[PDB]
Amino acid sequence: WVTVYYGVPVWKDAETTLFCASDAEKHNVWATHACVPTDPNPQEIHLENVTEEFNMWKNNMVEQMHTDIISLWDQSLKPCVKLTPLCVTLQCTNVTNNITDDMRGELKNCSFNMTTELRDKKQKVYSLFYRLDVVQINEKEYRLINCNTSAITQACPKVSFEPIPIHYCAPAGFAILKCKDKKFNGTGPCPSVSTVQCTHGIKPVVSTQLLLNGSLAEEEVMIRSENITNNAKNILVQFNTPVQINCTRPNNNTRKSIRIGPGQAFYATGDIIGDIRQAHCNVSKATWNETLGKVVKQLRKHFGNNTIIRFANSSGGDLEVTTHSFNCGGEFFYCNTSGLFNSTWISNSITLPCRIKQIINMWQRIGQAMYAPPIQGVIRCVSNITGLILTRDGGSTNSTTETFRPGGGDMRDNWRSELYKYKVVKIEPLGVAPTRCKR
Amino acid sequence: WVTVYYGVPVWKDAETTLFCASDAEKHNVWATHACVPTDPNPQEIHLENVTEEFNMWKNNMVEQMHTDIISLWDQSLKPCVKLTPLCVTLQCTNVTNNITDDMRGELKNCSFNMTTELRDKKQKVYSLFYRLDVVQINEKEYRLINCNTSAITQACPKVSFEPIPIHYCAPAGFAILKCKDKKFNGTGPCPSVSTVQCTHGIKPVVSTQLLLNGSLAEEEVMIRSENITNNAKNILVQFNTPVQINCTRPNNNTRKSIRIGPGQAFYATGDIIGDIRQAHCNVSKATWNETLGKVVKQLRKHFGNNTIIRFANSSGGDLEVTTHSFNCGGEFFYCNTSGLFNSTWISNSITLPCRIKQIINMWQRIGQAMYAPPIQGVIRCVSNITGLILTRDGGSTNSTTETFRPGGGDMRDNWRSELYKYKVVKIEPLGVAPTRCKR
Amino acid sequence: WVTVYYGVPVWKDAETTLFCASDAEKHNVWATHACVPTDPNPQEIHLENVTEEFNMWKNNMVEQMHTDIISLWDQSLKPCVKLTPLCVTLQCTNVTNNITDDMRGELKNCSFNMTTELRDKKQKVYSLFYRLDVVQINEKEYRLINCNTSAITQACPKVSFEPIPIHYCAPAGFAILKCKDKKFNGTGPCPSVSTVQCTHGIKPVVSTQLLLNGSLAEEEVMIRSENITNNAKNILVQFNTPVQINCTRPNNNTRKSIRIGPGQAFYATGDIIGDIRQAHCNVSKATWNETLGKVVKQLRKHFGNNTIIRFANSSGGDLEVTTHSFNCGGEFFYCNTSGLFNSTWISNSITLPCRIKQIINMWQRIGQAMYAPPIQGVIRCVSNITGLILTRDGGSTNSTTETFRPGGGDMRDNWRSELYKYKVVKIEPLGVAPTRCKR
Amino acid sequence: TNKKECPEDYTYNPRCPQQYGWSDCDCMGDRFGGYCRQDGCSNYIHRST
Amino acid sequence: TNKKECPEDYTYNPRCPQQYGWSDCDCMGDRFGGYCRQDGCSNYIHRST
Amino acid sequence: TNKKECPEDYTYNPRCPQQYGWSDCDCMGDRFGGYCRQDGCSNYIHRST
Amino acid sequence: FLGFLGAAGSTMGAASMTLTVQARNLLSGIVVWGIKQLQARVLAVERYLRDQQLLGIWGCSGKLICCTNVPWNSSWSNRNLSEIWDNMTWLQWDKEISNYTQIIYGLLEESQNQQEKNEQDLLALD
Amino acid sequence: FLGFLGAAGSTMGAASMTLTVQARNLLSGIVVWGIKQLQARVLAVERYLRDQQLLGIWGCSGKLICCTNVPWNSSWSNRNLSEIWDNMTWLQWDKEISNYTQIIYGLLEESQNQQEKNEQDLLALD
Amino acid sequence: FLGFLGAAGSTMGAASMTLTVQARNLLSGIVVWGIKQLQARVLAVERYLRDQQLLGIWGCSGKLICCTNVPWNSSWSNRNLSEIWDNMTWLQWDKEISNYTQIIYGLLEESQNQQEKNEQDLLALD
Ligand SMILES: *[C@@H]1O[C@H](CO)[C@@H](O[C@@H]2O[C@H](CO)[C@@H](O[C@@H]3O[C@H](CO[C@H]4O[C@H](CO)[C@@H](O)[C@H](O)[C@@H]4O)[C@@H](O)[C@H](O)[C@@H]3O)[C@H](O)[C@H]2NC(C)=O)[C@H](O)[C@H]1NC(C)=O
Ligand SMILES: *[C@@H]1O[C@H](CO)[C@@H](O[C@@H]2O[C@H](CO)[C@@H](O[C@@H]3O[C@H](CO[C@H]4O[C@H](CO)[C@@H](O)[C@H](O)[C@@H]4O)[C@@H](O)[C@H](O)[C@@H]3O)[C@H](O)[C@H]2NC(C)=O)[C@H](O)[C@H]1NC(C)=O
Ligand SMILES: *[C@@H]1O[C@H](CO)[C@@H](O[C@@H]2O[C@H](CO)[C@@H](O[C@@H]3O[C@H](CO[C@H]4O[C@H](CO)[C@@H](O)[C@H](O)[C@@H]4O)[C@@H](O)[C@H](O)[C@@H]3O)[C@H](O)[C@H]2NC(C)=O)[C@H](O)[C@H]1NC(C)=O
Ligand SMILES: *[C@@H]1O[C@H](CO)[C@@H](O[C@@H]2O[C@H](CO)[C@@H](O)[C@H](O)[C@H]2NC(C)=O)[C@H](O)[C@H]1NC(C)=O
Ligand SMILES: *[C@@H]1O[C@H](CO)[C@@H](O[C@@H]2O[C@H](CO)[C@@H](O)[C@H](O)[C@H]2NC(C)=O)[C@H](O)[C@H]1NC(C)=O
Repeated sequence: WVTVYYGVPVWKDAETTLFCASDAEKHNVWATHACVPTDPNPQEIHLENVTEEFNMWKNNMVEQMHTDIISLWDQSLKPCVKLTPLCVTLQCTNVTNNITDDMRGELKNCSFNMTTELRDKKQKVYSLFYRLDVVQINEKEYRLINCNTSAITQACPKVSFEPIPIHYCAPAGFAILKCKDKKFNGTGPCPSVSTVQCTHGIKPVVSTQLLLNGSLAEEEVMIRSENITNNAKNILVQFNTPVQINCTRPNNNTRKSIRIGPGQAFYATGDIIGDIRQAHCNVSKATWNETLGKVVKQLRKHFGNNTIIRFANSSGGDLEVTTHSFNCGGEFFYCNTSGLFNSTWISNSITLPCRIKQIINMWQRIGQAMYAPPIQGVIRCVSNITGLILTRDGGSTNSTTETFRPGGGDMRDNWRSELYKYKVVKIEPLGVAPTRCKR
Repeated sequence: WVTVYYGVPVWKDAETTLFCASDAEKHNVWATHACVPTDPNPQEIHLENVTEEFNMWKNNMVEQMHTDIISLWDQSLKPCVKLTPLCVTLQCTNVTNNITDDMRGELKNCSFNMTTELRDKKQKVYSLFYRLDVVQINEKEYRLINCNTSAITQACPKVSFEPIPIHYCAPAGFAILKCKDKKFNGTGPCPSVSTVQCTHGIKPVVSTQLLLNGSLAEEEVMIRSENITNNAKNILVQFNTPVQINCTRPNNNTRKSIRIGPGQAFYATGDIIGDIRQAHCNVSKATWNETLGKVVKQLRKHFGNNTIIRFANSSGGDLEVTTHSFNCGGEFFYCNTSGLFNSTWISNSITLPCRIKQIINMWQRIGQAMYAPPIQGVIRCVSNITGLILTRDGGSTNSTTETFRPGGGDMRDNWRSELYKYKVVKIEPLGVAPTRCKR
Repeated sequence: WVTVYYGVPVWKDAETTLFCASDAEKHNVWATHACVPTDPNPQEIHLENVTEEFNMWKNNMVEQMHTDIISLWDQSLKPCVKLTPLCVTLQCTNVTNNITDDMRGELKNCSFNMTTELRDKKQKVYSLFYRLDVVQINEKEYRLINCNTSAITQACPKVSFEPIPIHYCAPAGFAILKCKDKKFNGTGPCPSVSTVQCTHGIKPVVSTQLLLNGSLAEEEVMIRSENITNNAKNILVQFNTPVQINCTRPNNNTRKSIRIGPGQAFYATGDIIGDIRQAHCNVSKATWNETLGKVVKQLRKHFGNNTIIRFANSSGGDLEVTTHSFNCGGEFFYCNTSGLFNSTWISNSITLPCRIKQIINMWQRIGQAMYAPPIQGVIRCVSNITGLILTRDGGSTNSTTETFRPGGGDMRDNWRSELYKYKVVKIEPLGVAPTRCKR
Repeated sequence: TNKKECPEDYTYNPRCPQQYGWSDCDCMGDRFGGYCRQDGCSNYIHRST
Repeated sequence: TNKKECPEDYTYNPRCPQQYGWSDCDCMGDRFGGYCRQDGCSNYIHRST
Repeated sequence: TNKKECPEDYTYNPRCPQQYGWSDCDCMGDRFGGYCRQDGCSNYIHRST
Repeated sequence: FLGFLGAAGSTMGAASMTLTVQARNLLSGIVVWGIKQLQARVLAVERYLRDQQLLGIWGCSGKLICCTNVPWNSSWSNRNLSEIWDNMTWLQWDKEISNYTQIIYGLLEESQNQQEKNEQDLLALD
Repeated sequence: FLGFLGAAGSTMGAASMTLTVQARNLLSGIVVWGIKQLQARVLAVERYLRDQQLLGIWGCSGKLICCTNVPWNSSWSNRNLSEIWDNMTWLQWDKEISNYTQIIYGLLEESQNQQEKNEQDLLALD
Repeated sequence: FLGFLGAAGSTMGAASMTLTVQARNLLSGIVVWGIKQLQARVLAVERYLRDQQLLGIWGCSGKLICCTNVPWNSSWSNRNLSEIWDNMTWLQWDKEISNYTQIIYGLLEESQNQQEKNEQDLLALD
């Protein structure tokens, strides 16, 4: 006989829209005024005698993460002042005198013919720029480098990009399953199932090459990829130990505002107090030494057990992916990581120089260049590397040596590196089973 | 005794909001990214032993159609570049040399003082225009003709206006009833009832005088009007046969872009390869001959069985309604249809010259002029006339002869010409009836 | 035994979002196109044998009122023309000849270099201004006074600010309770409970010092405050009688438009027909005399039964709060009320001169200055004072005499003066009680 | 008393007689969507005040 | 230790003493909605650090 | 017949060979997010038409 | 089989009494541009729920057909049961008895209220 | 008649037991600027449905008054039934027993679960 | 206690039959940037209501477990009741019988329709 049952703890794979939550103000671009409070208490339930199949490469949570971040980023500039009036010919020379050699040619001192709130007279102003945002017009005369591509908007100096963690939460009828497994590498079944209302919080840190401020593996370095033999895919390496980096922006800046119009002002670099120094990051050398060895052992286990592995720096190309990129204090840093990838592991302090830019085309879109206003004073940043984005050279069958390089570019992979622990399912509580009972 | 019943297949006339659907991209202005998929299969159910009353002149589906189209049209320009910087004095002369007489005076060759992304220097540029968009300033010196009325926006050359059909669908609790009748003329009962979840797709083709790319009558030409004796109402004539028209824009155009600003460029007509010819449409003559006769017979049946009917061309007035208007390839055409309405039917190839415009105030609104960018190459359009919009002259009691002219203006009537087949009803499933049963 | 009951008429204090409603067009900024119809009939139900506790100082209805008004105000300018092109140096002199002494120095006659729809030539125009909106630039040369703070937008001369009353309505599951009590003074229990679906309509009149166009107390003047001994709080005085004021703007104005751009025009004061007179308000003297005495008696009852009370005019400071402010006909008036607060009440016609401004920063926000276009002709306004906003001087322990001054500034208090009659509750229909019955 | 009202199915449109120089054209047929046409012209409803 | 905090029902508003030249007016009464008035003026809560 | 299609995991990006002067770089690895890199370069799928 | 309104022409005795009413007419009842889409979903939900609440208050939830103890008032319509059920349909029927809908709803509510009251008294005395 | 909260002052024995609870208190329960309007509709729907689901889990759907087999715990409130029902009202009542609401809900759920379980055993052995 | 899906590993005979199904699996079922938030609420409502309407049409509303008079078809799955209920769980079970879901739903609807029809005939002849 047929008996109908309701409330059955059964589910199917599903794709739905998740809620964002934080902190169980108008500050902070990453939805702090928009997301709801997190649940004040973890609701995690371990499920015994069950298994589940995960595939981090087919997940949709990452698409939402992507969508949400791009959207929030765009919203943050909507009410902000456009810098259209600023793209003018710059009369410009080099910053000099106080440059400690390393920065020679990096800073520009340019003059402008700017508008005033009265639409008639102009003001003669000048400000300082990084050379990376300035290009010569006639092969002196300079222009903002992104002027001839698309519109530039000044970020409102009310907010910053501090990566406050966001928890994702299921709507009623949905649940998020998590593995508590240690061997699971992103695909297939794991003998570990635990259900939660929400994920832990994930910090939306945007970077290339080195994954920063994330979670760590507990027992072993975990290396994950979609296809171990596909050199067109990246590799996610999750460290089981942190690697600390001490970064600095060693310039005591003074910022000034220039009134542009009726309620508009431009935030200009004024000058530098004291001398001028190159930005840099100090990586613990000993830690890197050991960390790399651990990574190599794990790479060898997947392939190359009897071969050797070399690391090399990045390929020529766009700065955004050829160097390490991060944001700190709201400032945009570009760092030369070649000092980290210059070795061969055959078994048997590091200072990285950096560059700074003020015009950022985050996410490569047209009409969305963002101008990062100066930050006064000196910036220090401390964080740990929790993992790597690696690529492997192809073009060779000589298995004796494999070559790896730091990668990054598609931000989806950084999010995947945290989201992989979770799967979204939909509950289907209504069903039947045979019995010996009849109405 | 009273017995309560639920799920009764009963309904009332109702007005609700319908869903749009298509194709069971970011291209196409008419909601292709916004509408939902259509149902993959027709759900039509014929209802036996029932009749229903329809009134196409009191329908609300048309208001939604109107609302949706205007809204979609406006949305399509929201992210597009404004042409404000372009309304400057034009230094302008005539295009000459290669004009094959017919086009003399139609094209202008004008020079401009335009901005550049650098807000200081200007560029000297020139481009070609149709005379209909250009007016003399001082009674040489010219201006964009719509400059002194309202803002002009350039359509983004990413999209076009291709009339991809849209199906309208009922929300749960609603249904759409359709007549399968052949004699029904828009009002009153029809002995034919069929219920659907959704309407067939309707192509949002916007035109005057001749109804294009629509459905055909199956047995007879159907002539419908709200009031057969009211000369202030239009007449919808639905052909039971197509009339093909071959239209062309016989000019091999070259388009060029002019950079205007930081992420903005104007699409200008560059020049014409080969000689310059007037745009035109070729109407099958024989078909028109027979088609008109059929229309007249049906008009005679409504009135004038013993009288004669003459056709005449349009009255003086606004181009938008005095000529035939259509869009094809994204281009805006104005055609002289007087060659189609120059006859008397007493019982007992046609070439239409055309004009082209680039500034279109679609729907007659202020601040919404749209600039249609040039299309390169040569355009051919093939379509059939499925019906007519006619008006009848008043001012006379001499029944001997009636006079008809092509009309059009209020777009609601074009939509009505397709929507008339359908009615929206709301289901009211709960009710009572007498029985011999008691709880 | 436990018995479960549903539909219990029980409730808790609650905060929810209320619906706005009016009139059981595109004109009128205060949501007339946005709010729903009011219920055509009062649904008030008196509840016998019940009491309820109210606290007008902890109410949330006022926050919604605040939020809604600010939002509607902002929405009204969204589609309107910006006046950015207008902030130019003004070449300016005094209006003279026809000034009847009182207005000397109040009106300015200024010349401008304005744009035209053709972006090349400029037009020489001039217009008249109130001095309060114009400031000298160089200590002749003048500027719009708010130019150097923030953007100014012209209100669209399609709408006005007429305070059409809005009713607030509960969502299902909510109800609004009202006191019909006469002694209740904003806090504590009242032995009067009546439940409604919606509140009566409240006119969103914005003013300082004198509360206009509101409801009246029925039996006594009611004086309400959050804390009777806190001199940092305001005092709301609700009259039981109206005091009529006849205000005028005694200048027969002519308005002219200046075309600014492609679909933009500025509405300028043209000139004054006849002579030039100062704006003013005529307050019934006898009524004020008696009204004040009633207010004083009630103040004495709260404190000062054996002391005397004096009234004094406002303190130095921002015009917006040092004078009486109101809008009428869409015009913005500033009136000198010192003639109303110049007396001591020891127990045992009035003409107020006024000023007019065209740039209003309503709600003190940046980038939201509104330009009030001129109104042609002569304006008369008639309304009654229904109450006062008073403050009491501190700094003294000499109880012999208390000093009061007119106040106003935070608009929340004006709304509170009407909203205080109501409380929002949520219904919780499900609960249990002991019985002698078992399933 | 009365007002210069247009007949049903016509509305008032001052643009047409001014733009075109058309006599006895105060009102324009609604059937043309706000556009001006000579055959869409009408004067006001013919009644005195 | 302490901070230059305003008393309840007053907030900090640097605009007022600067715009008007008012002594002992660091804080402004909340009762005036952010607008400046002499009788709305206050100094900070009187406590040492 | 055939088309100049990119191999899976690469897309077409004309910017890269033009911006950099890179030979045999018509397609760019998707793994780099649209950004240009020498090691992300590829030619088209090697088949004739 | 017959479709959502398929049974409409079969007169009441077959039009709904074949449980066509459940099979489709009821089953289908609840089956920034895109604002309209939420409005449609919400309104459909509200209508569904109003019907269920009415059945609930009348003691008719969980039923396609629900008999009560209220006598039919012939004053609203006087016809033989055989014509009412076999030759007339539901749409025609509503045209004849729509004006008495509110009267009957009030009667249904009061009857159910009294029926429950009586059961409550019986439990108290049990 | 009495209105939505009209019966509130009539003490429980008349305030709800006259089925005023159904007639209005329950009947009314479920009866880009305009975002608020959808939020209000949705929230009203959610509250209605939560009440119904609770009645459902307790085996009390389709009832205005639902007796269970759970004894009253006097430890939550010890009063005579005549005062409880005739002189005290529902608002006053909740003030006295609100703190035991969750205890009773848990008890109601378990009892219903056991009752259904017993019926399931009876069918199996039938 | 066990949590929302806590009973999933306990095989059907304990996984749902302990009324864990009600206590949490069912109880939790219905428990311009922020557009997503309304969409989520609405969709949750729709799913809840679809389940209830199905239980309604089958005559199983107000029940956690509902027996019908439809025989089990072994053609869909032939196993002993003791293994079905004691060693296999609900997820495993659905994997085996998912393909027959629609067949059974149709059968359930027809049976309920006939059962009600028979009751209607009995009242008419009473
Ligand atoms: C990885 O996690 C780390 C742990 O939190 C992150 O370190 C934190 O990084 C911030 C800088 O990005 C550090 O500095 C803070 O800066 C604010 C300054 O803003 C305020 O003051 C300025 C002054 O003009 C004003 O303009 C602003 O509007 C604000 O008002 C200080 O207020 C804080 O006290 C602090 O100095 C944190 O110190 C630092 N945390 C720790 C524990 O060191 C790290 O950045 C993360 N990694 C990445 C890449 O973000
Ligand atoms: C009535 O129905 C007819 C049947 O479909 C419609 O005919 C179709 O009309 C279109 C033109 O409007 C014809 O031409 C097509 O044009 C596109 C060109 O766009 C793409 O390429 C350009 C090149 O620069 C690029 O700029 C665009 O962004 C696009 O990438 C071609 O790709 C198509 O192959 C085709 O040529 C259709 O051929 C024509 N269909 C038929 C069957 O002839 C007719 O227009 C309808 N009536 C009306 C008034 O629209
Ligand atoms: C307190 O309640 C009083 C009672 O209603 C309010 O009095 C009303 O105030 C309005 C003015 O604000 C009076 O005048 C009306 O003005 C309109 C003019 O607008 C139309 O015409 C102009 C002409 O160019 C056009 O530009 C506009 O777009 C409109 O087309 C007239 O049409 C009305 O007939 C009337 O004259 C009312 O007369 C007056 N009511 C009474 C009964 O006197 C009072 O304002 C309220 N208090 C406050 C502070 O608002
Ligand atoms: C990444 O490695 C390559 C090779 O190790 C570096 O290539 C050098 O680029 C500079 C640029 O002017 C040349 O002068 C050198 O001759 C290049 N080296 C070789 C061997 O050709 C590249 O610069 C490295 N990138 C970083 C950030 O170190
Ligand atoms: C409010 O009252 C004060 C005092 O009664 C007025 O202060 C006067 O301000 C004018 C401004 O130039 C001075 O010339 C007078 O000497 C001031 N009076 C005193 C006594 O100092 C103030 O103007 C009043 N405000 C209004 C609107 O009347």
